[PDB]
Amino acid sequence: HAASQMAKPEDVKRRSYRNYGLDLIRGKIVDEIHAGVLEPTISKVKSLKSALEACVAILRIDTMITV
Amino acid sequence: KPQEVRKANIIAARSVADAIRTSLGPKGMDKMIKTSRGEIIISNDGHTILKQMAILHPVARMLVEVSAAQDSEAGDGTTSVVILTGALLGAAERLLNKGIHPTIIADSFQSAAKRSVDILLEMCHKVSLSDREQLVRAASTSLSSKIVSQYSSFLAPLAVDSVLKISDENSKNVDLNDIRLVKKVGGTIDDTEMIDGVVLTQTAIKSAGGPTRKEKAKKCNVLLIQNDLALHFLSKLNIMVVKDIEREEIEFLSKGLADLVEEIDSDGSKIVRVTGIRNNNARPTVSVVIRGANNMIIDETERSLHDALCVIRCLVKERGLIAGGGAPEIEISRRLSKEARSMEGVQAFIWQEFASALEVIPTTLAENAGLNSIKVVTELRSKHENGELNDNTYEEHILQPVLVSTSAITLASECVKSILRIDDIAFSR
Amino acid sequence: KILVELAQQQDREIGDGTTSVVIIASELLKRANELVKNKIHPTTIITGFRVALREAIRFINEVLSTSVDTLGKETLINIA
Repeated sequence: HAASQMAKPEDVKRRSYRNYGLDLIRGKIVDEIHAGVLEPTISKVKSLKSALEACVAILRIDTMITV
Repeated sequence: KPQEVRKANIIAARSVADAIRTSLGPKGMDKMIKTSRGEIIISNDGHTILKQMAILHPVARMLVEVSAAQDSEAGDGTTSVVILTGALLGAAERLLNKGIHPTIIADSFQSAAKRSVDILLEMCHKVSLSDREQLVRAASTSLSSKIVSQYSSFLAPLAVDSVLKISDENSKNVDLNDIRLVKKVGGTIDDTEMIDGVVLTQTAIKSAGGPTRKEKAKKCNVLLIQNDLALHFLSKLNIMVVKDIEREEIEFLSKGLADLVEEIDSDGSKIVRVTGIRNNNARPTVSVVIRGANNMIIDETERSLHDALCVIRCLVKERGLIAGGGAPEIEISRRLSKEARSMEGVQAFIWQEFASALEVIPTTLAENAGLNSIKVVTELRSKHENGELNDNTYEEHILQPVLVSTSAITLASECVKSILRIDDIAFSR
Repeated sequence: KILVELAQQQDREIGDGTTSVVIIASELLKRANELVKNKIHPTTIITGFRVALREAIRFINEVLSTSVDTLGKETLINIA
């Protein structure tokens, strides 16, 4: 992914490709689009946004009062 | 050791102020409190923290009474008044080591509080209630702390037009308890009816025979009840009956309280409105009606519009407005530091410590916002020397009423006084 | 108990990815506690996440694409 974003803004590429995934069944690095693993955008956006919502409320507690 | 018993209460009081200090501002740190009954509540409001904290310390409970009067009078600053109270207690710790009796410490706070008000009014811009353009933008900024934003534009003239009718002139204290926020299920935020006469909490009779509407009603046309046969008896006499009146509204209706009495239901409400009381002794009590679909709508809206009425209440009792964010507290500490040489004796040293105790409020605002503590405070004394009230919060639409800053210092002078005046405590029953 | 309501929030709507949300929120708390020795203010940590969260969605929206590679390649074949 390092060399994939170097030529990305230049709008020109030769051996640089994006969307490199991880295939644990065959133990090799292949694109998840052709591998058959696809997920919707709504599931990923709401999962990342809600993950930070619960993390803020934890860091804001400096005191625990229990009777 | 009569003084050592009081010093133990001062240290316990400073620990409570330091806990609330982290909760100041919208970026402050929340506090988790677990009640003995099992209820788990959390929030940054200092009034709700001290209410459910169940403090068993006798002196520390004074902050609860001050926070209750802070919301009842000014309506804002319940968190900042606790920090200002703990600042005078921390400065008084070094005063006891020098052999200073708390009477001089308490008496000097009366002259320091009255002097701080006169200095604050010199830099404050006096405003009048006849200008409706200033009151709209004043209440709209208080609604920016809630989820409702685009729908808050129509809520600004609702609170402004209600106070101006009952403001008149030289009204002094204006009780907001007479203004009731009606929360009903259904509707939207943009749908609101003022109904300046009065608004009840209950519906009408859904049975047969009830007129539900009457013209020129008080020969009793309409009655209130705190049998099915009694409804049929009064139906022939053309007498409207409204039962199931809440006990909490009994004292409310005895204060504010007809040309026309009708029942208008937008959606599902089935509410009766009254207009044109025209009573000589009784004034024009207005009850605000709030409509919403979900329960979280009318709830968060209730606390948002209540704080907006408190800001307007401050302008009615005391005219003028200042910029918030600890801006005036910096210049007050600068003027009192130079004027401290005009005094003589032990009281002269108190003016120097009183100026340093006022800088804790702007310092906490810079700490809870992530900015450097000491670095931002140094920039306040630098910019406020050449300019006056120019730092820019006016462009950011941050306006704090002058009565909040005045009541915060006034209530702190009486709160710290009631502390140091207690030299001992014993079991009394 | 905050993670309990967080797990039920994803199940009542998306119903998938609840395990990945807990792991992300767990690592953020471990790295935030290490910044205490660095004198890092927690609000700056919170503000740094809110600013990066809105900018990360814009970067994700740039690489999003609909169903493609229908001619010359195969996509939905390897799913089944």
